[PDB]
Amino acid sequence: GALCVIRFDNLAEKTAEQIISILDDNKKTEYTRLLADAIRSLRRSSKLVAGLPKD
Repeated sequence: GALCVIRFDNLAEKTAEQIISILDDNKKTEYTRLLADAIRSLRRSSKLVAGLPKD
């Protein structure tokens, strides 16, 4: 099924549980889907963490 030539001679798990514990220690648990989407959007480059917004 291909062309041929024939010739003869862990770091994500603990950070995830940290963030889950932070969200469950407070009453902000409906913000989990949005956090997942925002981080998978941060996936693009590493220079987007220093430019996160403020209020």
